[PDB]
Amino acid sequence: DVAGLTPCSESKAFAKRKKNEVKALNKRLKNYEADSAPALALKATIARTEARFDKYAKQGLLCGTDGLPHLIADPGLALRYGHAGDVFIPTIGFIYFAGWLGYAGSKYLQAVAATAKPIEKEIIIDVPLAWKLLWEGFGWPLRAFAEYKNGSLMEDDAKITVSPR
Amino acid sequence: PDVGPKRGTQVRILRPESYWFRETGKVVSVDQSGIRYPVVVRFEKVNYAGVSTNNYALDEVVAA
Amino acid sequence: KLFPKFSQALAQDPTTRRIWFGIATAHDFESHDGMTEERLYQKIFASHFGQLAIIFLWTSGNLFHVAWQGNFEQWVQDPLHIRPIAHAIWDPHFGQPAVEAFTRGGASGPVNISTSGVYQWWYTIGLRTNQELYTGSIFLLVLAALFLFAGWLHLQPAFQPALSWFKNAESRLNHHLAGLFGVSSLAWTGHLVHVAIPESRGQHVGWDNFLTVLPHPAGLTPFFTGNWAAYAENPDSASHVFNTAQGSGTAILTFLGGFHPQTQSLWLTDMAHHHLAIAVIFILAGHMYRTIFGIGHSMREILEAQTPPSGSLGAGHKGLYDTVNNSLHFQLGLALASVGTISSLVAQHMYSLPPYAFLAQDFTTQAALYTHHQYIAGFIMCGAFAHGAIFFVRDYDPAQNRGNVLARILDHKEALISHLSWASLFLGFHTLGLYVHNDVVQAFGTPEKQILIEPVFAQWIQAAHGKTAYGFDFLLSSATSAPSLAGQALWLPGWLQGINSDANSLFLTIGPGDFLVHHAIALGLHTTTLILVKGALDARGSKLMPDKKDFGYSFPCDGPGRGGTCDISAWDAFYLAVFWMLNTIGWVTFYWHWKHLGIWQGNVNQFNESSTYLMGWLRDYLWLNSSQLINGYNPFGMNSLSVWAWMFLFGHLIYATGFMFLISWRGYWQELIETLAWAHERTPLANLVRWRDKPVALSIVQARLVGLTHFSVGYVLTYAAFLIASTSGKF
Amino acid sequence: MPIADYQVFTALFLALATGIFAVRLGVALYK
Amino acid sequence: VWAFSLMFLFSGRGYWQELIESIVWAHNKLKVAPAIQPRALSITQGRAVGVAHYLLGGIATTWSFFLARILAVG
Amino acid sequence: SHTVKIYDTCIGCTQCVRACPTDVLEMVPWDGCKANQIASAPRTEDCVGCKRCESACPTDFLSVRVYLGSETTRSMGLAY
Amino acid sequence: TADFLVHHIHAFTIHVTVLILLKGVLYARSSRLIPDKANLGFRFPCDGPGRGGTCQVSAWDHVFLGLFWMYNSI
Amino acid sequence: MSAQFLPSILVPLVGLVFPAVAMASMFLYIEKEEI
Amino acid sequence: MKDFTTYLSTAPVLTLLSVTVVAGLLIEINRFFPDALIAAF
Amino acid sequence: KYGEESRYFDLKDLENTVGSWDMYGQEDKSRYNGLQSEFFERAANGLSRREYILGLVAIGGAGILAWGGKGAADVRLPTVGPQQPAQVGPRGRL
Ligand code: CLA
Ligand code: CLA
Ligand code: CLA
Ligand code: CLA
Ligand code: CLA
Ligand code: CLA
Ligand SMILES: CC1=C(/C=C/C(C)=C/C=CC(/C)=C/C=C/C=C(C)/C=C/C=C(C)/C=C/C2=C(C)CCCC2(C)C)C(C)(C)CCC1
Ligand code: SF4
Ligand code: SF4
Ligand code: SF4
Repeated sequence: DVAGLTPCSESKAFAKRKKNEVKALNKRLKNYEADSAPALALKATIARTEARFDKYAKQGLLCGTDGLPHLIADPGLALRYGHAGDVFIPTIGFIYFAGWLGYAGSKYLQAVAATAKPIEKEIIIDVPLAWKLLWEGFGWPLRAFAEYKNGSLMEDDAKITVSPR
Repeated sequence: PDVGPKRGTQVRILRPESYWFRETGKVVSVDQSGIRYPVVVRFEKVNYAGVSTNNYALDEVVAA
Repeated sequence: KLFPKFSQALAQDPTTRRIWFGIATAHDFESHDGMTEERLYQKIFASHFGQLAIIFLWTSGNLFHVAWQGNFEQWVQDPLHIRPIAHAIWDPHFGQPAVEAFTRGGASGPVNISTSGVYQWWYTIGLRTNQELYTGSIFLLVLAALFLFAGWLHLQPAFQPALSWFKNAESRLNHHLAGLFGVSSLAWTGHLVHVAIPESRGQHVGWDNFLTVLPHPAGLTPFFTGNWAAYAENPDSASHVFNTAQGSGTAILTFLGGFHPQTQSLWLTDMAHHHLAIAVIFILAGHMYRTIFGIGHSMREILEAQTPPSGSLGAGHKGLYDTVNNSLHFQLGLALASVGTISSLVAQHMYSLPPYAFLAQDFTTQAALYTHHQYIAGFIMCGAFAHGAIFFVRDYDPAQNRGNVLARILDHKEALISHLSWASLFLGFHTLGLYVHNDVVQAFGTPEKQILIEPVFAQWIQAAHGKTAYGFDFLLSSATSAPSLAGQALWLPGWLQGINSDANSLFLTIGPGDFLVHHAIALGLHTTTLILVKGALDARGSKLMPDKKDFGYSFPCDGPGRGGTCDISAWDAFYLAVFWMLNTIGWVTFYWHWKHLGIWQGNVNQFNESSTYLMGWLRDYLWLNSSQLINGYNPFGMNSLSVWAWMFLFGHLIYATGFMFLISWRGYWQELIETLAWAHERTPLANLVRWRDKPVALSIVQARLVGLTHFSVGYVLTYAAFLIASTSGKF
Repeated sequence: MPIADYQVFTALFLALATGIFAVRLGVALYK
Repeated sequence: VWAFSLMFLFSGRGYWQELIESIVWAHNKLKVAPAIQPRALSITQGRAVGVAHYLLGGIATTWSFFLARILAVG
Repeated sequence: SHTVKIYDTCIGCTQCVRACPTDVLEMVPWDGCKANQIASAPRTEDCVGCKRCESACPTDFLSVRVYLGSETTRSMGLAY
Repeated sequence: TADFLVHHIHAFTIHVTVLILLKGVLYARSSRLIPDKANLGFRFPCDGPGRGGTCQVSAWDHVFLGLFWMYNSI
Repeated sequence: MSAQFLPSILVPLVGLVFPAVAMASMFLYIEKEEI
Repeated sequence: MKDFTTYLSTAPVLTLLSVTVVAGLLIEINRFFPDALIAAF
Repeated sequence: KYGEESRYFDLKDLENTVGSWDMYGQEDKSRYNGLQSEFFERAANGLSRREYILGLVAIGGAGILAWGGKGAADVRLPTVGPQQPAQVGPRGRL
């Protein structure tokens, strides 16, 4: 319980929702054979639905009055009540991958900017160089922090074009 | 002798009007006559009109 | 051909445009021929007088129509079982079924049901009979005539105020804070103590007997002796009946907090106490600036002293006093921004804290008032930013503001616009992504896969106010906390009783749907602000147009050169921002209306479950609540909702018509008009008739303005019709 | 006690006077 | 998509070019500006994009409505 | 009747004169550029405002500017 | 009566679409407003803000508007 | 309402007589050549 | 062969191949690890 | 215009070079009967002045007000007619 939320394990609405979904799937399954293709597909869907509901209830997710899982997006609140995998951990994972792609693109652009013909390098990508920079982008946090503390990650305001006010 | 920077010297634009304000360009030629804007500067960044060269005065450019 | 008396250049135009532009530039006094600063200020002052007279006449008309064709007296006896009447209907085009269908609140003939809430307001302030309303209307009529005479008088040379008189900011602020704000609030407190409070207790107090009635049993003695606490001895009981004496009291300045159990609105004694405190504080604030009595402050020195060391803010606020006093657009922008924010505050406070008796029970009036004030606030905000841009392109002096906050904020305008764009992109990407994800999982029949982020921050703030529905036990949620014990015997009892009840709108319960809609609102606000700020900061010039300030605030474009310059002026930025403001206000009103629709019907589950995906918004709100509206008239008959159905289609038509001016541009129409002119000049009989003005197509800027006007009118009319018909056909 | 016809007539006359003052102000503003 | 088209039908090239100028400044501040100078879509291209999106959205809306209705009551 | 102005940044390329569809600009002798000629607008009364001259100017910023003002029967391009 | 009304609506929409397309084809070369429209080409945004405005004066723009009217008719 | 005949006279006056008079006067004034 | 590899390195070809590879990887991740609402490690 | 050949411009006859032709006009004073013409010009005697002709239009304005205050009731207009019963509303209202 965080904000009046009940765990999905003890939520009656959650169980009723699972029961209703499985019931609808079985109702659709009743109009087929026992080993036909549609019957097997419906059985697989039923198994997946049951596994999903069981996993959600076992993972400790919080359910509201409507019986659906709710996510806690607040450090500390999610860390002390065991909900860090809702938004905190996904935030870290995203930030890492997003920074990886961004750093790889930045390095490729800066590397090809020194070539005699950079526009062609932009429309016709250098596959080996792009591959090497994509691999190097995995250490983007360390490289970015080093460049920031080094002062080479920024451009002087006096060297950037600006409008005549 | 000759006024302004020599040909092929990197210069920075000081005219806020110019599309290349605060940007560097190469001095292509400098006219040695009483011309208001005798410094010809070429750029690697085309403007909105697709032009990459412009004329500037002696006080509108800074070496390096 | 000389109608534009204020513009000699426009008078020489031999086309119809002369008439058009002759009306769209009539109030731009600064651009008129032979205009000075003194004449400009004097004309604005007289125009202000005229506007005040118009407002007084409008209020007088409302009062007169309610007292002449309404049912105010009948509504007073039964405020919950009688629909207020706005005015009568005399339409020769009406048919017998239409005449019979519009007769409702016991009227002699067809009438219009009021939706502005004037009945509840007038009933709460003490008005009870039609004679009082008529007297108020006549008084407002005389007041309007007086203001008209004042406007005419101050235009004469003997009564013309000098330009320096208009620049006396200290004196004006002193009089406005101490007199326009403080004295007015004190007078309102006097009226509430002498009329509103006694009238709510079944005692009539009017001009004929207000001098023989004591507002309090102990008259004036406790006030002058200092025993002010004696004015809050016995307040109205929890079982008090409005307009009667059962369960009444004698207190006039209480602070119970909460809502009246019967009227579901704020206590009159609390509002009187509020106005008295506000009057005292405003008067005190009014005694601050220096005038001619050797004491007070000098705003110029205060601004020149607000310069932090280390040069973090540069020169600080040096020269800002003159920048604001000399420029009228700066003052208008500040006033518009403040007024728009106050309008939004008023809209947000009247539904959660009803101030008028029997107002919360009127679902139609509450929704209409909230939507009206929110739309007004949006339009006023757009105007504030537009005038800020006008200031930057017409009254900003870089030499006079060298190094202050204005020059510095203009020096890094790129960072501001870039961050606004980043915030808008983030909000849009994620709000749309979450909504689409929920829609996709809902379509595949797997609602358990929805991404429902709990609004823990807003819930925490709600718990800080006393709501115990989230188990936070924070400040006001804990009975043993210091703030809880401090106001334990003051306003906390009623405040908590009203905030912990689900029967009112005082801090409603929120969930994932509220989280998503709030982020959508944040998106609308950020994008609208980005457009307006970008237009105001780039008004003087950009890389594409370095000398934009030389072309003014509004101009069609700069030609197709340099890649194209369509919609490059600041006016165009405001034009593009109006669409976003309408969209944001639409989202806000949609959210408010749907949530209250579910709350009024005792079904919060509908919004709690269908608001997490867009299909629920389109099916459970728009399509579901439009059945009665579109059925106002059908091949079987018509009812009182036919007016709203017709207005619904009318708004749709105006909006679509605006789409023409918005999509089609000037070029096709010019050639078409030339062909039409040739046809007229070659048609017999019709040749005898000639045109005085050469017919030409609408201007580029004029076309954008006409299209925007049509779009906004259709938007407002369509939503007003749908809102009123949906909340009126059910309640 | 509904307002009588004489009250409506008096209100209309006062409105006529107010309109006269308004037109005078408008004329002064035009100048 | 249909509503999206409105953005390209009621706007102009100057506004987007200036907005792109500010975004370009942000990119230059971090040394990530591309050599292929970003430019707003031409006036003709803006009109083409707006009309293409308008028709795609409207036709697809009618397509979905028609197919769902006829497949559910046919 | 629009306002057409020429600035000293002109290089005398004569492109604006050739791009004018109503013969509003012309080249006159000058001594501030290598071409020894400057542009002028003696017949601004015939200017329609097409801004074709600006689309042809190669200087940055433009050396020829058109400011649209009071509209007349000629500036509006009306044949009726 | 409903069929009569809808048929006249169809005729009106078809006529407007024909008017737009035919006007573009007939004035694609020249016009009273722009006597040298053929020199500017077939697809150009305009001819500047002069003459009150020449926005969407080319034949391509007429096709651009005809697309909207055709969508409405169909 | 008191004086039921008033709306039947004021509505046509404000919607038919006043608009026609105002439009005619405005049309005659915006094309005076010498105001 | 050099020209063919240069054509395959163009912006559209590389964009479509990268999008296809990313989409395929995501589809297989969801095929083997379906209904991943939270990051359960 | 002196269009005797292929010349459609003439400064001495510039009137004909600008297409200033009546095309269909024809001057003829022999048509309307004298007795009927006199009757009509006599009927519209003083009605040729702007102030007087506007007075005739002012009569139409009076007729508009007369219709609302009398004509509308004489044609049994639905708005000027009576009303039958009424309804209660959605909930317990009026
Ligand atoms: C005590 C002296 C005094 C007073 C009472 C006023 C009063 C006024 N002045 Mg004035 N003025 C003064 C001194 C004073 N002035 C002096 C000394 C100078 C020279 C320095 C000026 C120079 C001056 C100028 C140049 C102008 C005025 C104007 C005005 C009018 C402002 C517009 C308005 O009516 O909105 C009314 C404002 C309020 C009622 C206060 C607003 C309170 C908030 C915003 C509203 C919300 C409150 C509440 C919630 C509303 C609920 C009601 C709801 C139930 C309906 C106003 C009546 C302007 C004008 O209109 O000219 C006619 C104007 O142009 N004054
Ligand atoms: C205290 C409020 C206030 C004041 C005093 C002003 C004053 C001024 N404004 Mg401003 N403005 C305001 C608020 C205000 N504004 C707001 C809230 C907005 C946002 C909409 C704007 C947006 C705005 C813009 C974009 C511009 C101005 C401009 C101006 C200046 C000239 C105005 C003019 O030309 O008149 C002319 C008045 C009109 C043309 C009337 C407009 C017609 C309306 C919109 C149509 C309404 C139709 C109606 C609703 C249809 C009913 C529907 C029914 C038929 C079914 C002037 C000094 C102009 C300027 O500064 O020039 C450089 C300028 O361009 N204003
Ligand atoms: C539904 C219509 C619509 C939509 C979706 C938008 C969306 C947007 N507007 Mg816009 N606008 C509209 C109507 C619309 N507008 C109208 C009618 C007007 C009046 C003309 C304006 C005027 C306007 C102005 C003046 C500005 C914007 C801006 C913006 C952007 C704000 C940033 C943001 O919100 O991030 C979120 C981004 C989105 C919601 C876009 C969706 C992303 C897509 C769906 C992801 C792609 C996935 C997939 C691969 C699709 C490709 C398939 C294809 C290859 C086949 C945004 C992209 C501002 C801006 O540029 O911001 C910097 C800006 O200044 N708008
Ligand atoms: C799991 C699904 C999902 C998907 C499909 C997306 C998709 C997207 N996200 Mg997003 N995000 C997600 C989950 C997801 N996100 C989660 C769970 C979080 C945690 C709450 C975030 C938080 C997040 C942020 C903060 C941002 C995005 C942004 C974006 C957009 C560009 C991302 C990018 O890397 O571009 C390409 C990469 C670059 C162009 C350069 C790298 C830029 C990254 C984002 C900066 C990372 C390093 C930096 C120091 C981090 C500090 C950020 C600061 C605010 C604290 C994109 C459409 C960005 C956006 O909205 O654009 C305006 C944005 O800034 N996301
Ligand atoms: C619902 C919106 C709307 C409406 C009403 C119109 C209406 C019209 N369009 Mg248009 N158009 C629109 C959207 C709209 N368009 C959009 C979004 C685009 C962008 C693609 C275009 C692009 C476009 C082009 C390119 C052209 C038109 C043309 C026309 C005109 C055709 C002539 C006609 O239809 O006869 C009659 C008019 C109507 C049926 C409109 C409704 C009028 C009602 C029925 C009369 C009501 C009388 C009134 C209430 C009484 C007075 C009351 C008093 C208070 C004033 C017509 C007025 C064509 C044209 O110029 O005409 C040949 C033309 O070429 N449109
Ligand atoms: C701005 C306030 C306002 C408004 C919006 C209305 C609106 C209306 N009135 Mg009303 N009226 C008003 C004030 C107002 N009145 C006042 C103060 C009085 C007291 C004298 C009256 C007395 C009155 C009577 C006796 C009647 C109406 C009637 C009507 C209805 C038909 C209009 C008509 O023909 O009557 C004509 C209205 C008048 C002769 C007086 C109105 C004068 C106002 C104050 C002019 C205000 C102009 C405004 C401020 C400037 C805006 C510019 C604009 C003119 C372009 C209509 C709904 C009729 C009705 O009941 O319909 C069923 C009816 O018979 N009114
Ligand atoms: C552009 C421009 C302009 C305009 C501008 C604008 C329009 C602005 C605005 C703005 C706005 C619109 C703002 C708003 C705001 C708000 C704020 C700033 C606030 C706040 C806060 C606080 C401080 C609070 C606190 C509290 C309390 C008191 C109690 C309870 C709790 C709380 C927390 C709530 C000008 C002319 C001027 C200048 C130039 C140009
Ligand atoms: S299309 Fe119209 S607005 Fe755009 S540049 Fe051409 S004339 Fe100006
Ligand atoms: S705007 Fe057009 S007509 Fe005027 S000078 Fe330039 S090219 Fe000539
Ligand atoms: S186009 Fe520009 S540079 Fe060339 S002659 Fe004209 S003004 Fe001078």
